[PDB]
Amino acid sequence: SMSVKKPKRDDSKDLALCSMILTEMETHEDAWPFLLPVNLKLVPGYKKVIKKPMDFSTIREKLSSGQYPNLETFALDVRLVFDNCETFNEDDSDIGRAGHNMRKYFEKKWTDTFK
Repeated sequence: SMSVKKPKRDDSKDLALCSMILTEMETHEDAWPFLLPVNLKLVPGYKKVIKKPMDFSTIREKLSSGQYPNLETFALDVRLVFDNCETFNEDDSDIGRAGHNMRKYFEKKWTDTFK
């Protein structure tokens, strides 16, 4: 509260570390469905159904331009990518499997780097 603060957690490396994680996600072999924004002209249903599209290139641009205020807003956008993928894709599809694999991969790196 006013004039009463928990001890300062060092966040000075968060930007670099989120960039490293994102690089690892970009280079994963199962990243291909997620590298670029879904083409809203060419994929029926996407525009109406997925209210907040997100992809790794869009996260990279936000990261590089100071549009994440803290490491939690970064994780929210990464998870949005996978939540969108589960909304639109069957679990038993190449893309559906890719999204589960990538979510697992991300959540481990996240825990190991920050928790």
